[PDB]
Amino acid sequence: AWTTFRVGLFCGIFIVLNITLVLAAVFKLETDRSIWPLIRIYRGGFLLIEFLFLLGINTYGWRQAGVNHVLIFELNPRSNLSHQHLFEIAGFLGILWCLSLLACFFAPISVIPTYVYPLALYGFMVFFLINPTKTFYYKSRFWLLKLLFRVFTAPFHKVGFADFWLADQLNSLSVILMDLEYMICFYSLELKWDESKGLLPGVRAIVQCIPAWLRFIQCLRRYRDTKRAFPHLVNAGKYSTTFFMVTFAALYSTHKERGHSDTMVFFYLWIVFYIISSCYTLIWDLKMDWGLFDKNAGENTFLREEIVYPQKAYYYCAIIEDVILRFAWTIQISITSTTLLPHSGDIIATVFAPLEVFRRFVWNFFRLENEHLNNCGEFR
Amino acid sequence: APAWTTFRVGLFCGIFIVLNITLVLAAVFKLETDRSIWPLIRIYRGGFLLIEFLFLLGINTYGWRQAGVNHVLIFELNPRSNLSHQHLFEIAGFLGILWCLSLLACFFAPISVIPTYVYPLALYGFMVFFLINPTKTFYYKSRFWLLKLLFRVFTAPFHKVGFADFWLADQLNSLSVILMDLEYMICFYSLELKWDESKGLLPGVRAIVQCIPAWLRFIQCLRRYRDTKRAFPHLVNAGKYSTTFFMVTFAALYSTHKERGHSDTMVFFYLWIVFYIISSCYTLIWDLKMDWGLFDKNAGENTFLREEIVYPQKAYYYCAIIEDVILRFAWTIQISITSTTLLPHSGDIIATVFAPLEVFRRFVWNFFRLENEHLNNCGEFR
Ligand SMILES: CCCCCCCCCCCCCCCCCC(=O)OC[C@H](COP(=O)([O-])OCC[N+](C)(C)C)OC(=O)CCCCCCCCCCCCCCCCC
Ligand SMILES: CCCCCCCCCCCCCCCCCC(=O)OC[C@H](COP(=O)([O-])OCC[N+](C)(C)C)OC(=O)CCCCCCCCCCCCCCCCC
Ligand SMILES: CCCCCCCCCCCCCCCCCC(=O)OC[C@H](COP(=O)([O-])OCC[N+](C)(C)C)OC(=O)CCCCCCCCCCCCCCCCC
Ligand SMILES: CCCCCCCCCCCCCCCCCC(=O)OC[C@H](COP(=O)([O-])OCC[N+](C)(C)C)OC(=O)CCCCCCCCCCCCCCCCC
Repeated sequence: AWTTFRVGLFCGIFIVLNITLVLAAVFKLETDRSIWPLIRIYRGGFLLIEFLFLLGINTYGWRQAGVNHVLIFELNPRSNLSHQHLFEIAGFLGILWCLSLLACFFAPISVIPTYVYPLALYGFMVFFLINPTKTFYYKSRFWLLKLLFRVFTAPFHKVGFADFWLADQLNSLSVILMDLEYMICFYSLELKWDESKGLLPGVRAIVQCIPAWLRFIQCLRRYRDTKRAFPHLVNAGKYSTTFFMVTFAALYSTHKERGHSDTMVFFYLWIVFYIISSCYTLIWDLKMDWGLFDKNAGENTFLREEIVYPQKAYYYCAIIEDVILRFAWTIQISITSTTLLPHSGDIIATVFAPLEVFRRFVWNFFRLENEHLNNCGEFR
Repeated sequence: APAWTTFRVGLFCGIFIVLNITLVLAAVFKLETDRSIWPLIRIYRGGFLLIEFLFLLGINTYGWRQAGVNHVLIFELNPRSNLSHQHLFEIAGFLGILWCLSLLACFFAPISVIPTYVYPLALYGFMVFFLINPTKTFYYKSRFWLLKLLFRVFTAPFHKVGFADFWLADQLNSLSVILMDLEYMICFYSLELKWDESKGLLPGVRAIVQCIPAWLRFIQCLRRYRDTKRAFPHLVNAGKYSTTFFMVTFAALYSTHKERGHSDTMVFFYLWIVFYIISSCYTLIWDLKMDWGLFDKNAGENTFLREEIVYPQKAYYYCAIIEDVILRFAWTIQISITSTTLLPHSGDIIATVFAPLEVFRRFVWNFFRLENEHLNNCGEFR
């Protein structure tokens, strides 16, 4: 009863803080002040909060549909997180995010420099996750930290379902890692450390391939430990396509900045590998992840035989939104990896990144359902 | 325990909290030293006190339900659809959200064409319309029951006195200040203001109006004595309530004889202060001995208490006793100050500070009155 009350409290403190944020942005902002670094820094936090909210909705749908998402994840049958707790955590982090944004927008609050407010938020999140005091969701935080350890260094780690799931979720949430690297550079060699104005009126390729690299080496490991080349080397190639696409984007940008003559051939390679990568991940999503387009569909054409969710319109809406937002994700991870689009730049990424988490939230239902009804991942 | 009701209660509580923080941070920053905000607090105090009373009554319902004091057979309520404390929290949060929105609109004046004197009127109109909403929605049963109870309270001599009307008439004593503010509104919209300006403010009969709760309490226990012929509790109860009449009349006469020179102000001051002492002592001893039932014989381990308590800690009872003794004098001094013109130097500060404290004192008193009506028939009902 108190958890539901806290969910309601946070959902509404966050609402009024959002209204205040909109009013301050349309009123308090001093016209030309180069807001872009601020929104780029806070985009990671906003994406994390949205991902937590969408994952709460995911747990809600999983519980209603009758799936054993506490068994596939190998979670304990008791003392796991329901949708209420995820909503509460999301609301608390959103409250902190809004308070930090309002403090940044309101300089006359104190004489303390504004640029400390972002870290005080993000560091808090780390301090929230690094909580050895066994106070707040200690089992959940311990499980998450163990998963992060077994994911971020996972050549020498047998891959269970949770490892693969978080590794896949990293690709769609990689905007946070990109923004982290950008803010590290911004604090290193952009701001002056003297003026109290945080607005300030090829590594990128590696960092963006990092989630792809983790899932690549995790599927290579799965093949090594299983000997089934088809279900795993295919995914290895799927993320190799991401490697090639990011590499060709970087080469194209470098050669265009240098005025290199042969940059058009690099553009052609980039576009062909973009088509290849997008189609590859899309066909894997539809055919293997969700398990749709099964030849034994019958009356459930374009879907599979066994359907758990009530309405079939959800599946078709998801198919269309997937075939659109997967192209969106590929174009976004190609643009933000380099200086591909100087004009749009952060605008298209800021529009698409929130949608990549939505696409992954939608994909979570069907991946969990496909793995539940028939053990698609071979995790047994 | 419905999840959606608790979510809405938390939502309204959070909105109310953030709006109160914004009000505190705005009245300090977005106000002007040339303004006179007193006719604004003197208007919104009724709504704020009503919202606080609803919140405290939700807490009281929580306490009664978790303590075993079934306020469904000793409150004349149907034991099939009873307003839970969560619903009281929800209503209080909704009214508080409306209160904060109207207050913020008055502070900022978002619309230029709308002058800053309709927002309090809009808030109070919305509250009364919610109370008198003809259609069957938004706790229609509870609102109809409350309307009928208010009807039979304000016409107490013509109705048999049950417990519900007795209790509502008791609660009106500490809500009497609200009516006083209403009277001020009646003057403020008829004597002050220019009906076209948009600002706070440019740089009696209410003495009789701080009697209607006391009047209804005095007429009750006399309508009861008419049918029961039990003078022992009822006549002294009526005398206790008439101490209020004497105190208010003498405060008014002292104010009238002090505002102009008549050479007998000291006599009125002496008689008013002795009436103050006797009324405060009368009410205090009635609450401690008759209403709460404390200081009863066979105390045993529970010294100064009854032989059978309900609440887990006797520390609660002792704090209640001390709180009543140090707030029943504040209640009387607030009655003296508001009903007349005693201290123009401070004036409204004392009333606006003591009124929420008096509502809190009622909140405490409700815990033990129903307890002593369940472990007894205190009030002589059954
Ligand atoms: C290196 C840079 C950062 C990279 C990582 C960024 C954070 C990624 C974390 C997101 C995923 C968390 C939820 C996934 C699993 C939940 C699914 C589920 O149902 O599982 C139930 C689990 C727990 O289930 P449980 O509670 O029933 O436990 C199971 C029982 N045992 C343990 C006994 C088996 O849910 C969780 O683990 C969620 C709780 C944590 C949610 C996030 C809180 C902290 C948020 C801040 C993270 C750090 C931000 C850093 C930003 C930058 C800083 C510089
Ligand atoms: C009047 C509403 C007008 C439309 C508003 C639209 C606003 C935008 C869309 C919001 C959609 C909300 C969907 C929530 C999930 C469905 C509700 C649900 O689970 O109810 C059951 C639960 C109750 O659980 P329950 O007990 O019903 O559990 C189900 C079990 N059975 C079926 C057996 C009863 O409702 C709740 O009280 C919890 C969820 C309510 C919504 C919580 C929102 C929290 C937000 C915190 C901040 C988020 C920050 C990031 C947000 C994104 C960026 C802005
Ligand atoms: C950290 C606390 C102190 C700082 C915050 C101050 C908050 C206000 C002062 C304390 C409130 C008293 C305790 C909470 C209310 C009692 C109910 C409770 O705890 O029961 C547990 C209940 C659940 O109890 P339950 O019915 O499940 O019973 C538990 C026992 N079983 C399950 C076995 C039957 O939790 C809630 O859902 C509480 C929700 C309400 C919380 C209070 C805030 C409401 C605000 C509404 C607006 C008020 C407007 C007026 C403003 C103030 C006056 C000017
Ligand atoms: C001049 C204005 C005078 C105003 C005087 C004060 C008015 C407000 C009174 C509040 C107390 C009422 C609740 C008592 C509840 C105690 C018993 C209990 O717990 O039972 C639950 C009770 C009974 O609810 P129930 O649902 O159990 O109903 C009983 C069931 N039946 C009917 C089948 C028998 O709950 C209520 O009575 C709640 C009523 C709804 C909340 C109303 C809030 C106030 C609305 C505005 C008031 C007017 C504002 C001023 C207008 C001025 C205009 C100029």
